[PDB]
Amino acid sequence: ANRQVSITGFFQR
Amino acid sequence: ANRQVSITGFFQ
Amino acid sequence: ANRQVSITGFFQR
Amino acid sequence: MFEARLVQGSILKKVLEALKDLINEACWDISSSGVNLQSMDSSHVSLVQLTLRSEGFDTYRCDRNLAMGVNLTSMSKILKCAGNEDIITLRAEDNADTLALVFEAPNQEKVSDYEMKLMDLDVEQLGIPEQEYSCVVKMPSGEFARICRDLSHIGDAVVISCAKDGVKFSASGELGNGNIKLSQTSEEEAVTIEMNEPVQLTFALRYLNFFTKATPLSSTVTLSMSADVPLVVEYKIADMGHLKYYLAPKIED
Amino acid sequence: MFEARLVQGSILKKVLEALKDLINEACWDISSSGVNLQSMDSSHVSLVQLTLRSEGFDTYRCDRNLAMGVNLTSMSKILKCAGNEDIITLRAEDNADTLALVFEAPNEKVSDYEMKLMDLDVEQLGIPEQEYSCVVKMPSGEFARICRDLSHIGDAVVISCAKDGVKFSASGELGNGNIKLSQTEEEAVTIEMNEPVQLTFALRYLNFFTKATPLSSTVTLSMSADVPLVVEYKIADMGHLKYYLAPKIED
Amino acid sequence: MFEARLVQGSILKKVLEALKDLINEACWDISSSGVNLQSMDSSHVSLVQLTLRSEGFDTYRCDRNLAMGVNLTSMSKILKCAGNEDIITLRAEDNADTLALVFEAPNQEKVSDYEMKLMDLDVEQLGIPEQEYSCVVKMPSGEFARICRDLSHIGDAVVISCAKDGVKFSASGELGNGNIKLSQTSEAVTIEMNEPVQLTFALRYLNFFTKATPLSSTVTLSMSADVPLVVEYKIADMGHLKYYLAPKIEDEE
Repeated sequence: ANRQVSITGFFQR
Repeated sequence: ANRQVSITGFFQ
Repeated sequence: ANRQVSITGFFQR
Repeated sequence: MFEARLVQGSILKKVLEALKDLINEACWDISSSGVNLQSMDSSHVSLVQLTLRSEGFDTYRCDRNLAMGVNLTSMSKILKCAGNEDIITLRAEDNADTLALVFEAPNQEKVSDYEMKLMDLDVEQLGIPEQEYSCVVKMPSGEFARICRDLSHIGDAVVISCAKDGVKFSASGELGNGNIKLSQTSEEEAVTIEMNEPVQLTFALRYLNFFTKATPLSSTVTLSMSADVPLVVEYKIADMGHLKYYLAPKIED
Repeated sequence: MFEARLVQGSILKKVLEALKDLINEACWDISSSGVNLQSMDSSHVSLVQLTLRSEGFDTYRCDRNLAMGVNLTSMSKILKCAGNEDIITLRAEDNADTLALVFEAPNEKVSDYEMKLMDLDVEQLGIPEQEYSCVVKMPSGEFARICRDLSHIGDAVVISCAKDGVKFSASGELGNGNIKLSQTEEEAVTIEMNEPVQLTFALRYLNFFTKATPLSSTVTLSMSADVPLVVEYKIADMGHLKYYLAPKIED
Repeated sequence: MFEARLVQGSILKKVLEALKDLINEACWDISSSGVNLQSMDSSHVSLVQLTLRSEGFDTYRCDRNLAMGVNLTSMSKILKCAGNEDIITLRAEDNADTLALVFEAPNQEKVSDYEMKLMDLDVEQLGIPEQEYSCVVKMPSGEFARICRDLSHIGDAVVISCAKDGVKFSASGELGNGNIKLSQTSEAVTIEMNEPVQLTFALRYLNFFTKATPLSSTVTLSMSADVPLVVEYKIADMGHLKYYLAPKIEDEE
């Protein structure tokens, strides 16, 4: 709880 | 269907 | 009937 | 000395809400026949014809024939100070350059009186050439209004094609194109068509959309077209008279 | 330690919607008598007097007399997170510089909001208890409409009160107009004229006062020569909300 | 040649009103199974998964598997030209780079036909890792929506703490802080907690997700330590709409 993370960091392309 | 005409041109 | 007056002039503290 | 009493004053309210955005300053011709107003729009692309017969009024009275250059914006604002149920009374003085709007609330414990300043307008008068129309389409005003709003999202202009079976409106733009088709049926929900000659004309949805502000004046609206002439959009004002909008078509260069 | 339980919490919501636009920062005096608030508006042209008696609350409780400098805008925002049916609970700590708003939904959900208080050295005023030549009671909606209507004609309104009835009028670019009310339950208009009066007020402020309309079916107007007009809305069994507006003088 | 008939067209309308503000350009995968759409949002902080099974349609038909790069904004605008009661028909041509939206009004005296221009999109495809969730919360969509709107006035982010008894949302900002607590029933709220969880999300995006509220009476929330929150709305017999939101991490030093 501070910085927003992008879904890419959880879902690979 | 290209240029808008004014009603003046249809009747004065 | 021309200039707005402030309530301070009607009410004292 | 002019004096007219209108019990269904909401009618007057609806009228101004239908003229204000198209016309800034207009002239109201008063006479023993009734009130009348004819004016080109700002853009000089259309003409509005309002007809309020004295019969429709619950008490009419016109001693001297009047011509009131009115600012439809001021008159509109003023008219918004009227309840949709108040009795409205127009009253003028042949000698006074001011019109009076008196609103009486049904209960009658309240009366509003507004004196609106008139103005000298040298408005450019036009004469409509009484003519015949190839096609006349009667349909719910709400349907017509919706059609004009819909296409407005597709493009700026609408091509109204009227054939034997039915009528068609269509447009195109960046996001593709679309068209709506209406066909005759078999009161205020049906669509009737009178085609003597198939017609096709191009109009600006921007103005048609202005005309539709009159929707709350009638359940239905009739469209009258003809090759190379102004489209007529008319809304009847039950027993009072009517409101007609003439839009010049767009021509090809 | 303060703690008040208000079942018809929509009342609190309506109150803040009636002060927020007129007052930025106010002080809420709490005591065993109930909550109270008195503050000049920004413009220093009017004075708001709020009265919430402990009787009206379904559970009041004030150990130490409190003075809460509240930001009515923050409190307003916070209060919009309450359903018009939730049970609201004000609760403070004599030692904490924060007020707590707990909303309990009728049926499994509880919202808790801790609002930061602030030190306000607000300029206090004292109203001179006086008598009024005219007192007009009428539907709050009618009054509200009147003020909205005239606002389209001009900036100020002349309230002329005579024997028979009361009259509001204004004028501007687009001419002028006036509305007349005459005497005739919460649809009726009563007038108490001891002396005909005539005073000029700014519709701008009257229009702020009207944000209180949803608090009462009726509103009473109290005028008198050369003194602030009193606009008051009763808050059924809770107390009331009074707006004092200084008239405009001629130079 | 694709062709689907949807009688409760309002469903399509509601779907676009739920994607348009989160996604500009998306790809619509059509097949005999049904329509499907998966796309990261602009921000690349979330993923939307739409599922419209052919069963739900009152007439489905897909000869060639299609991939329609659609501009959700144009499709949304177009779709607003449909009554909440019209019968909508998607129809495409494997060879034409244009999709067709035909709206039939209940009483069929009016038919709207819109041809929307498609586009070549090389959208960045993602693959969701099928996983298990510590907590699953079912609750009225309206309540969820309200919660997100409320907290939005307090701060930018919301901490969702799920324990045994119930779930808790909370935020903080300039004007202090607050939190809302939901507890299981005994309109209802059900909770499945295998493991207490705590995660931080941006209310800004949760608020976008809620534009889907008119699609279902209820919504389920699925969380788990250090993974995207799942917000899902069922689309009765049609399929569903799932929103995945990446959490906010605590950058340590």
